[PDB]
Amino acid sequence: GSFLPNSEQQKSVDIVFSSPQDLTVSLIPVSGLKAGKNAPSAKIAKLVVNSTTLKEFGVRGISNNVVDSTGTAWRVAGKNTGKEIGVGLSSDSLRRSDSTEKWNGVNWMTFNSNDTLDIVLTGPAQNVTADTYPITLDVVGYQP
Amino acid sequence: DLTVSLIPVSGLKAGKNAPSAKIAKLVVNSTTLKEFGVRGISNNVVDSTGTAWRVAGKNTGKEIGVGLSSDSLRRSDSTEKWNGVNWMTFNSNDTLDIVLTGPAQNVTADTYPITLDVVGYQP
Amino acid sequence: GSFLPNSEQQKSVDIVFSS
Repeated sequence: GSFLPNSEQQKSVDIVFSSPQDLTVSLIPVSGLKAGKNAPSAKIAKLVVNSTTLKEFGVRGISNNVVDSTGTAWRVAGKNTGKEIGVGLSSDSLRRSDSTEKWNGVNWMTFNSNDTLDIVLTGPAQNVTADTYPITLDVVGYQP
Repeated sequence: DLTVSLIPVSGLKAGKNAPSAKIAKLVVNSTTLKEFGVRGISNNVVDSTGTAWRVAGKNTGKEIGVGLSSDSLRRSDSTEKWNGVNWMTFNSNDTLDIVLTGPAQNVTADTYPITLDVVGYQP
Repeated sequence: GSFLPNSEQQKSVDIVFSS
């Protein structure tokens, strides 16, 4: 038998595990909130994230006192008097979360970019005072 | 002459994939010739006959094992030399899968290239 | 698997409990 060298052909394709991805960002206070003994799991803000069915995003708590490795548990001090209050993503939102991702080692907690993740006073309840309390969130397109 | 087509598999998953997960399906139809030989082509071929080789993720620059399946290697007619260089021959108008060689490999979430020299043969 | 600093975004709001 024999091999025909004129019929040889190099053929080529790519196999695609497409990491690339992005996300959208905005945050809204809900009004009608009162001082003193609030409820457990009382919603006070709403991270809004939706778009062309985009897939994941990453988020952390941003303050002087962040208190977790994974991300997403922090405290915030007021403006007028300066008492601290616990804050956090909701207990439903931590079950919606997708992963704990490690940007060059830096943890970020991840979520499907298709939600209204609600922020809550996490704990037992807190006897909060009539005062301002800012919040900050860094948000990132974690790529799957 | 031959009429070749290489077809990627869809729905593949980043990270840990099934043992031998199917990644592509080579197709070789031909009217005139009964058979064809085939090897893979890369910067690191890992056997004498050229049917197991390695390739890497483009965005991240990391390797994966690739090659003909243990089912596909058993469909070969014979091993035949072309001036000493081996080529496992296979019947024309047939399909041969490409798989992640070795156990359940970890696919690092990227794009990977493949290149295959196919050549005819006439027993 | 990865992170685009291009979309590492910051966002802040003021909450006020009344009393």
